Amino acid sequence: FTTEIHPSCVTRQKVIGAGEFGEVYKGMLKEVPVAIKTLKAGYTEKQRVDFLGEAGIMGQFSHHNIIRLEGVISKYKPMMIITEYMENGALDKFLREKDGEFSVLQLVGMLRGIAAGMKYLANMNYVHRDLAARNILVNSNLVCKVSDFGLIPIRWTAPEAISYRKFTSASDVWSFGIVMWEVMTYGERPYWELSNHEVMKAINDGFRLPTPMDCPSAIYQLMMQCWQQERARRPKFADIVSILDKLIRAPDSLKTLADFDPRVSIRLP
Ligand SMILES: Cc1cn(-c2cc(NC(=O)c3ccc(C)c(Nc4nc(-c5cccnc5)nc5c4cnn5C)c3)cc(C(F)(F)F)c2)cn1
Repeated sequence: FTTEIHPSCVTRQKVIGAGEFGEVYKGMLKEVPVAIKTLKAGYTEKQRVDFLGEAGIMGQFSHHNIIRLEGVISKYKPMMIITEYMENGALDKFLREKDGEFSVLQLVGMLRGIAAGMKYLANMNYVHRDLAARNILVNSNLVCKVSDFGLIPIRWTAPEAISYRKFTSASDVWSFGIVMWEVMTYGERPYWELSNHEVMKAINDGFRLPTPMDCPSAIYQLMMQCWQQERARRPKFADIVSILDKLIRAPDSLKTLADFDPRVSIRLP
């Protein structure tokens, strides 16, 4: 059902991270570069179910803005999940290393792509639960692909998911709003140094993240509506994609900027 790759076609080269019960590698597939997640000897029944379940769901997704599965090794050990390789890595680190290097139109384009991937997931009845810039990969065309590397992300999570574990595509919309703020700030840490409890207290008291610098008014308005306490009031991903698409296609719309609240005053004559 899911494309099975023979192990002789896979060459693991470099460790790039860790999995639930295995490592993640960069490698080559027979040669196309790939990323490879392994499940190592001793894995439990639950871990096998979760691993092959992940491969199965990934193999069903076919969208420009969702990481693409090349295939799986399930008939030999170690088992492996093999995806396309994204040369620019994770979005959060990418933007922190490229501060100021992109145009507003490029940044908004990345958000449209993320939103289109999320619309697809939500429509497929897949709730992500961990949407954050650390879980988005960037290719050499600046295309953002929603992914999930595994883990608690209080600062990205909607109030109802924190409070009573209600994870839905509307809590993913909240998280998307946070991602919008991450992108427009080049990977600033949401809420800066506030502790997790201080973040939750602030949200419940009605505070929201302030405008990024150089942020189109329309983009700030959209992120703010993703952060409505009442789940039913938030936009759906279809609404988000539509808005972002219309802003990009009429790019003068992005020239009107929201006011940035200075945290520091410098007086010169
Ligand atoms: C039932 C269910 C469904 N899912 C679920 C799981 C996934 N899984 C992944 O995204 C995934 C899995 C394996 C690999 C090999 C990769 N590829 C990469 N991984 C890493 C990497 C780095 C450090 C640590 N870990 C990984 N770096 C990479 C690549 C490619 N380039 N680079 C630089 C991604 C995705 C979604 C989705 F699409 F919905 F978001 C859902 C969970 N449970």
